[PDB]
Amino acid sequence: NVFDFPDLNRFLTRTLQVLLPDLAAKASPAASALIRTLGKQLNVNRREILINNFKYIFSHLVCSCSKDELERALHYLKNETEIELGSLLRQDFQGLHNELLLRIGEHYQQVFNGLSILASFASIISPELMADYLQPKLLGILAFFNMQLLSSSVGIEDKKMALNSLMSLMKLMGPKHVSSVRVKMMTTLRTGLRFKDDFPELCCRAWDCFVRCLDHACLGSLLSHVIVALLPLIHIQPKETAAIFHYLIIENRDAVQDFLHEIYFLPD
Repeated sequence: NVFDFPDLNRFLTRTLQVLLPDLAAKASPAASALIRTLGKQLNVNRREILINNFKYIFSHLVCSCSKDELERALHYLKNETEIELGSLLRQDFQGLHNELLLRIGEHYQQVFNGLSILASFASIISPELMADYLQPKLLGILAFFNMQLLSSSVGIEDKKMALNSLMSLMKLMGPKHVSSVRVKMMTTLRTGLRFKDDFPELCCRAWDCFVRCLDHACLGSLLSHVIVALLPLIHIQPKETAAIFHYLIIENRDAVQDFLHEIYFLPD
């Protein structure tokens, strides 16, 4: 009522997406009773609601919890859902990894541990091994990030967090994975530009990564759209856009032999 949600059950619908993770983080018998109460109010079973919100549940768990408490809550949730937690996580093949890569910008190391537990159940802390275990999901993960940037349900602060997470993810992917996913990465960076009305330098750093950290050879087939998109960012502010353009032009000039002349649109 203080928030004036349309329906109290709609307020519960919105709030649960984050409350269920904290309810599991408490892992108390009172928490189980409260989950049953919510399922009654939402007219759903206490076992299925947990399996459904397990994405955000495990996400917040790996985001903030202790390993012993993590295992405690895992066993508690398995018993409450009446199914093996490993099987549920298997049923959550990509949705969980999505939220993990969304929370990486907040807790790099915590989500590194979570992905290590993501890979242990998927069958592991080496960064290259982690990237290779995540290299398959990339396109789908990029699509999830893009949809998150697109959704009106998430705030602009959540969008900035997702952008930072995407920056860290592009850093972790390495030049091979980045070069492989360049097209979808460029689509998602265009989405970031579409949202860059308020977080300009954030998207600018994202582009600095997608340019400098990106492959050095195959720059120009993509440098076309890179300049086309960065055109709006320069007008907002030129501080880092100038350095981005310099790295694109000056540094990779030899590998920008023809694509340089191909790009005749340039601001002042």
